Amino acid sequence: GMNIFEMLRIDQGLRLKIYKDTEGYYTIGIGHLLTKSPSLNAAKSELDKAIGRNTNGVITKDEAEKLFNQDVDAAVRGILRNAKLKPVYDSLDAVRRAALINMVFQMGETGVAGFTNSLRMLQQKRWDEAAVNLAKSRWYNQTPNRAKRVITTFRTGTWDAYGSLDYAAGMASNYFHGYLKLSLPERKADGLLHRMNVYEDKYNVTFGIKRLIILIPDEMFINGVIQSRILEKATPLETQFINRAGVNRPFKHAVYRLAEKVNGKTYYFAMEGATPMLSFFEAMHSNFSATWQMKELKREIWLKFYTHLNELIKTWPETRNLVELIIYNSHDTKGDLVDVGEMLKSHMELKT
Amino acid sequence: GMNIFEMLRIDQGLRLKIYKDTEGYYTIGIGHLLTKSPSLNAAKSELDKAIGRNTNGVITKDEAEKLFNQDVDAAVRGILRNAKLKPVYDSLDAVRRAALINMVFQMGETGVAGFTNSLRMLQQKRWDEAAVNLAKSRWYNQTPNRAKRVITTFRTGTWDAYGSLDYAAGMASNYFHGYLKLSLPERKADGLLHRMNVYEDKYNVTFGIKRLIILIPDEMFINGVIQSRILEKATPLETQFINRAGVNRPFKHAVYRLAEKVNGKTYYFAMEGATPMLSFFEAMHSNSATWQMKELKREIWLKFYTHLNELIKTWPETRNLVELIIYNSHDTKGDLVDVGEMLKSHMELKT
Ligand SMILES: Nc1nc2c(ncn2[C@@H]2O[C@@H]3COP(=O)(O)O[C@@H]4[C@H](O)[C@@H](COP(=O)(O)O[C@H]3[C@H]2O)O[C@H]4n2cnc3c(N)ncnc32)c(=O)[nH]1
Repeated sequence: GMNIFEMLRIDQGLRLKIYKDTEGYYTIGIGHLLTKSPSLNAAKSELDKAIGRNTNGVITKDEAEKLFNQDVDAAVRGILRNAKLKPVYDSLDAVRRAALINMVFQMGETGVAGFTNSLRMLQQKRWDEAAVNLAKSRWYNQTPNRAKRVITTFRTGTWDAYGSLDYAAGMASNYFHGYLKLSLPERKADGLLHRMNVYEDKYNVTFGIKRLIILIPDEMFINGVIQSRILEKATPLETQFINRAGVNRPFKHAVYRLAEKVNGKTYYFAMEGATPMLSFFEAMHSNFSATWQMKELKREIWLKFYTHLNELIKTWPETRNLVELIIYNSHDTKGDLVDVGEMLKSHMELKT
Repeated sequence: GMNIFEMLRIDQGLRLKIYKDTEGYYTIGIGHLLTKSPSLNAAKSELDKAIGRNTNGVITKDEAEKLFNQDVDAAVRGILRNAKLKPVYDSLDAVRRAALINMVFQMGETGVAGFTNSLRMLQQKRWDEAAVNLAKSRWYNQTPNRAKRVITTFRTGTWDAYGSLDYAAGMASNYFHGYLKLSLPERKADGLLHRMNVYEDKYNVTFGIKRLIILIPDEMFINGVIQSRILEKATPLETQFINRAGVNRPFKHAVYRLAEKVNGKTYYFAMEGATPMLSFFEAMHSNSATWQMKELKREIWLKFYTHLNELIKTWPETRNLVELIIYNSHDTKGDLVDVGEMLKSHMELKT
């Protein structure tokens, strides 16, 4: 997944070979200082003594990880001893503490202690106020890319600002950029709401909610189709064509309708299963044999996919009010398969 | 992102709460025996001694990974002290060493030493012979799934048996299972080759390559289109409809043709860019282009091509249906590369 190592590999960068930092000092891995000597062989001697073998200037990714956590433990020790930094650290969460270790590695302890007013707002949990003040910082001007991510990590307490670099978040990002953000927002005279308005006027029907509903069950659909006792498949929305990767690509959204009246109305729904999860389920079934180890990993990817997808949809105004994510267990507590048509009927009743 | 910890998390399993093994002994993490005492609080105190805090039976993934690396360090010390295992371990690279340590975690140090013939070919770096020899063992019979992944690690020296849940290899897996293998092979009387044969007969044209060409540039298409001075867009292939997660999904392929004849013939090509890389590039540009991210871009870009190419060749339904073209968007001079000249050169070679 995502942790402090992957975060600082983004902001600082990883080097499996010896390099020089901004002050010309020999360094390796993620900002692990070897020596202040201009001698390259003296830097190799310290590198060999730190790992236990004559690496001759090249180390493994695992060895670079075992150097980095030592520097994290050593940086925490100094943070706890520094009187200007320990009260902010003690009241911060681990994700925000990891963000607090981030600027420590970049500018040092004295530089982080310079932001006396921003640390005091983080200590008081005023996440929005210290986000605005770090934007005005000189550290923001020198590194505009890195300042935003540490700010958002302090403001949200999540790994959102570091994009999609693991398997789960990347499935949501490709889902988002390649389909949701691409085809649903109104662009030119076309878009999701436009297609639904043309659909409602053509068939004289009413959509229960004017959003694309995405089903994210923990298990793929039985027989690969949406199984329901009161929901039937209807004519899809008119296909919209969008140039994508050299193809005038057709994008189609399926439409289903309740076979039973709710409040005297037949409700339609533009909806679909979360097909990335289906492609993930299919890929996993071909490589692994459904052990308890895989079920935990599948559910872990399953949850992270929804959380990152829901975060991407909310942060972008073009898609904030266009998608409805429904994540659920395919079986109820009694063990029976959940009827998505019943879920939609109940949702329509709970507001009308 | 795959390593020995994530490998044993696949094969053996990670439990963050104190549990009891097959012999009724309290265990934590990935098979870390805590104590043989029936006292649960004795297991909690022993776990507190190993972690360094009042866990009371529950630990985090980082603590369990740190505890697992200690168990690996102890297993390596035992392997180096074993005269039967030390020579092969010294000769093996880091990845193949993890496959050896995987077996020690499963059957113990004395069990791995019995593979005398098997350890010899590994020491002499005969990977294919060692992979065949290991498949004959009883260890392959009791636990076949775990053995095949360890044997492939000995055979290839990579993490290809386990790394399907990494970003690049995972996006290639979704790209392969959810699109390439889904819609290109021939189902009933439909598929890519059928659409291309219908296309050649309707328009009386000839495809230069009887495959779907997937362009993998290191940079997004300019204005989202394929730029070329000798390629031009033609009528696309007829759209194929496949039911997919409740949607009658359309699968359409664009067709391009060479603007100039190659020995009197105009050659057509079904081709498109790699949509997982386009989304990845779009996401990288939103979250700027420092050297840290430029190396990470090329890293995922390279790993996506290699794992997608492996999946295409592994399955016979797709082995001769896809043509992957990975290339730098600019030459050394800095000029933009015309993808059509690459295809014209491909055509001029055997025609
Ligand atoms: N109802 C509806 N949903 C659509 C349509 N097009 C896409 N979706 C969704 O967007 C996701 C991203 O697809 P992508 O084109 O950006 O790359 C995909 C994906 O990486 C991989 C597996 O697809 P899937 O798991 O179903 O995720 C896709 C889907 O959920 O293969 C790529 N892929 C799938 N189809 C194509 C295609 N025609 N051309 C190129 N790449 C494809 C839609 O039209 N309707």
